[PDB]
Amino acid sequence: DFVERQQWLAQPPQKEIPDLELPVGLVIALPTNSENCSTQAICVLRVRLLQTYDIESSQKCDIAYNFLIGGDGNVYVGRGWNKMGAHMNNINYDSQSLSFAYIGSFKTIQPSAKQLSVTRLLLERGVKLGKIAPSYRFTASSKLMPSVTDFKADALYASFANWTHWS
Ligand SMILES: *[C@@H]1O[C@H](CO)[C@@H](O)[C@H](O)[C@H]1NC(C)=O
Repeated sequence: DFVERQQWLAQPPQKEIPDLELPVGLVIALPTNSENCSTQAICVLRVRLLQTYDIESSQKCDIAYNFLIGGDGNVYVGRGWNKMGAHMNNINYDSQSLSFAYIGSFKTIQPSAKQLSVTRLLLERGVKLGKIAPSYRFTASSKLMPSVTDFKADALYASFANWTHWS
């Protein structure tokens, strides 16, 4: 199940956001670099903070990510399936991918069992809906942009290392 924008009380995007070419062959994991969360109520708060941060501080039109995965094993909708994320700050990457952002800092600490499980369910749901190509790669944002320090999670990316679609 998905906590939708209207369920976590998302601000509207400060401007219109371009649509994404579907289906997408690349799915990109990123750390949110905020505190993590165990329940839906605290996760709701986290997501609202990141939207506010992304708009006020980072100067994006909206929360950067397509989806956010909380430590409670829930999926929080940022821009969603059909809008273009701003995760890589690079039009070439962002126009050909989806971002799954993991609520937390994961240089050392691991994502929870639930964070990993729902990732699988989410990738599956995306293939069924025709948002993700069956031949997709799931990969690390630090691999795509090695000099960007905001993408280094490392303990997050190790958890996916031996998944089949992982690169
Ligand atoms: C969140 O991170 C803390 C470390 O600050 C850890 O002890 C805790 O178990 C984590 N909780 C979840 C659900 O990820």
